[PDB]
Amino acid sequence: AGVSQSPRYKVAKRGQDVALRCDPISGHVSLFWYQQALGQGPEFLTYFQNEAQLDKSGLPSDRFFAERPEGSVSTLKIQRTQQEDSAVYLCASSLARAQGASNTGELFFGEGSRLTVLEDLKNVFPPEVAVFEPSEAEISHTQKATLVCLATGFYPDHVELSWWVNGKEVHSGVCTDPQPLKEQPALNDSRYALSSRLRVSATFWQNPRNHFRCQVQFYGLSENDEWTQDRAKPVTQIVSAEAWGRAD
Amino acid sequence: GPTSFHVIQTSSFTNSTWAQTQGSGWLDDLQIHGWDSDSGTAIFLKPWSKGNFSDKEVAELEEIFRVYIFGFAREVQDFAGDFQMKYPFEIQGIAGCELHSAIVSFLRGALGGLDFLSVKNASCVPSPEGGSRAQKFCALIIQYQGIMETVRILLYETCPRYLLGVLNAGKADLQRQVKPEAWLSSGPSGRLQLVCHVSGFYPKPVWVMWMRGEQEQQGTQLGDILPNANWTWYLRATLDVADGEAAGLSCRVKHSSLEGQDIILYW
Amino acid sequence: IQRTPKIQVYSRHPAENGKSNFLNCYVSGFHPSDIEVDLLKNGERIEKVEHSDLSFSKDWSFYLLYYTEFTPTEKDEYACRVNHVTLSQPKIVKWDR
Amino acid sequence: KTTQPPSMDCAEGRAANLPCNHSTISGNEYVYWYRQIHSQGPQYIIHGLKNNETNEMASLIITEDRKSSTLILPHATLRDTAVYYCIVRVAYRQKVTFGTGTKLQVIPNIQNPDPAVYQLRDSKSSDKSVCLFTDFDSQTNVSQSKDSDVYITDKCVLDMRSMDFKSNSAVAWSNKSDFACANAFNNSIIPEDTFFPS
Ligand SMILES: *[C@@H]1O[C@H](CO[C@@H]2O[C@@H](C)[C@@H](O)[C@@H](O)[C@@H]2O)[C@@H](O[C@@H]2O[C@H](CO)[C@@H](O)[C@H](O)[C@H]2NC(C)=O)[C@H](O[C@@H]2O[C@@H](C)[C@@H](O)[C@@H](O)[C@@H]2O)[C@H]1NC(C)=O
Ligand SMILES: *[C@@H]1O[C@H](CO)[C@@H](O)[C@H](O)[C@H]1NC(C)=O
Ligand SMILES: [Cl-]
Ligand code: NA
Ligand code: NA
Repeated sequence: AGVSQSPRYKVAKRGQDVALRCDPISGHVSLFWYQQALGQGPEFLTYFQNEAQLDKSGLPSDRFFAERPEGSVSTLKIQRTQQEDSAVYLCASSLARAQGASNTGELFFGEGSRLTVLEDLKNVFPPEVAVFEPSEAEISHTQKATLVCLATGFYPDHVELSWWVNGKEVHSGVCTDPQPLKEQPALNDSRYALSSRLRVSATFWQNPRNHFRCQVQFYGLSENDEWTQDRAKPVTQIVSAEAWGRAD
Repeated sequence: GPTSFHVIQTSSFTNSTWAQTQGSGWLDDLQIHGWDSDSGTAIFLKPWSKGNFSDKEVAELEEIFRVYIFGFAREVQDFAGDFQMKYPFEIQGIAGCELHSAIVSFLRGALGGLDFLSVKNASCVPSPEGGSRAQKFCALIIQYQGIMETVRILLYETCPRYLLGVLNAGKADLQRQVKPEAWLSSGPSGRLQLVCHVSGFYPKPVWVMWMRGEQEQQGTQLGDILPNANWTWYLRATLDVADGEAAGLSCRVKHSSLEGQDIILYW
Repeated sequence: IQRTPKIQVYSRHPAENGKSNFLNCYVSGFHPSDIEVDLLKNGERIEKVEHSDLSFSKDWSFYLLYYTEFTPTEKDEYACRVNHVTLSQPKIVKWDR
Repeated sequence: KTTQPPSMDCAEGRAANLPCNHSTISGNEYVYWYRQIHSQGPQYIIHGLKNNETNEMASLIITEDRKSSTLILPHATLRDTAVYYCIVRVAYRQKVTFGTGTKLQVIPNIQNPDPAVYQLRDSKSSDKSVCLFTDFDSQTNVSQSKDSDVYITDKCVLDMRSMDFKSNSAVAWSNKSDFACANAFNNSIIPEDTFFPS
């Protein structure tokens, strides 16, 4: 039972309209919209009590408009999107019932909708993924084996890295960078690079029947978006790199 | 004039899907506030209804009742099955503060016309008439610390400060003296009913009696002090006598507005 | 619990034919709040009839004031028809001067 | 109208006392705490308008003075590294305002560090390599690079749950030939006993 926000990621051309959806938890009377910029807390935009928009004081401009016609699903519409609109739009719902015992009266948030507004979509690139096999020197010294994954040259920062071992996703022994590196920090609006590590025991890496894979989920362009470049359309895709266990 | 400010509630539950609340603001018998259920906004019936309170505190108060009315129906409709209640039923409520022998705050509840609860030293005191429901409800509402803590500030902190300010803001309309109008008429029942009418007096205390010169008549039948629009009162004092007995009889009216010169009507 | 309405009809000022007045119908003993109160001129319901907001006494029974601007005369007749749950038929209370 | 320190470092396993200041905190003003992890929306932790609460994840203490509150995390885990928000909400109000909050940094406790710099090889290429500075204690801090074509990530901790092991790690890579394993993390204060195999 959760709040569903869609699209989770959105690349948009400056001057174009964008529509964000929020499917709250059934029965929740309260629905709140928030905007969140990098290194800042969520900022109130508008609030709904069923289909009525009782407070919309937080809306940035004339161009932001929200609606909840049947008092369930809400849609935040941004018109003539500008670069300053790039943020994470958060949506929350609350039961709005009297709080007694066991009633938390809490706000249930969605996953968020990351919006990135660009002048030209000619700057959008998918990641390039590579897997680097463990150091024999580490296997001998520690009896542990670290795999490193390098996702490079992607733009914008719309990626989701994950490690897969024998068809199943792994979380234990994993760590991915919280933020990515600029491939050219001096150059304005450069492509990114992100690394991740997976640590297993020497014995698990030394079994050749064990298959390891780094999977990066990129969120780029859609069928509706226009592409007039000779290079391949930088659409939403999975870019991956694998590695098999080496015995010795 | 008035010495107490109170807000009243009347919630009507017809079916498991429909409910309708009615609220108002009162200075004893004189209504100073109304409530528009459609928008959830108060109606200020007099220019001095907001008292001395700024439009910042008046709007905050309006929000509490807006939230309270909207939320009230869904809480009790969901708990209707829990407290074995059957549609149709009617909830009533009264709360506020009163100057006494020194301000005393109060809150009362009622189901089906019968008492349900009362508040002494900020606690849910059930009412013997309410029964097991009143016992279960007071044991249930204690847990709702948000409601309990809001009613406290509203009863013992914002109300007394409001009562004093609203009495002063409109003394011209609360302390005023309105002179009554009196006339005589004959009732249906050889035998006659001598009717006296006193209409348009303010404030409510009035002396009305039938007289034989300077001698009072014990057989006078004073009726109900009926409301007269707007903020004035109506009263009738009847007398059943013989056809000959009518001679030398008069209706004497004494009121604060009359200033010594009492209304004396002969016949 | 239930309570039957106490209807009391009366004019604001003494009756004088061909002179504007106000007729009142004070309903003050009923329960539940649901009630139908009509002020009638010769059995015909008066369209412009205003009333007070619902209030109640210390015994939780409700009161209501119904009133209208009217010109009385000998020819014309006025009464207050009150219909409630505790009444088998609408209780018409006539105005005597 | 809440004020909280922008950052806070806490040692893993210890208690995290997260302070929050609010001038009033009326009898009916509540205190809600929310947690927010990277690329996620805020999640409810605990609340209380008067009585100090003790739920299964944390404990809330409101001063009897009522002008400050503190969120207690009894034993801080790595999973507790998040931005903690303190919000006040008047009982009848629905709108919830968030401030900048507190960035809680749960510093991992490295029991047996053997700092080292290892060289890793690409599965599908010839001398496409990365340098991995691993197993150092949390007191070490990995510095950025001066060279434009030399990329160095910041420190990151992994938890091998089954074995009950935590390790700090950092990665460095470059296309240039001057780039070597022994001098990749030169701009950083690496422990004097860092293991450099060859
Ligand atoms: C509204 O009025 C309240 C009292 O009415 C007045 O009291 C005298 C000043 C009188 O001459 C006449 O003007 C009114 O009858 C105020 O509350 C009282 O304030 C006094 C301040 O000295 C204080 O001693 C009382 O305890 C207090 N309460 C009561 C029940 O009388 C309101 O004043 C504000 O609120 C007070 C609590 C205090 O903070 C004061 O400084 C504030 O001005 C009046 N204002 C409003 C908007 O409520
Ligand atoms: C509930 O009662 C009212 C009484 O006036 C009625 O009009 C309404 O239609 C009833 N509800 C439904 C869903 O029929
Ligand atoms: Cl998506
Ligand atoms: Na859903
Ligand atoms: Na070296």
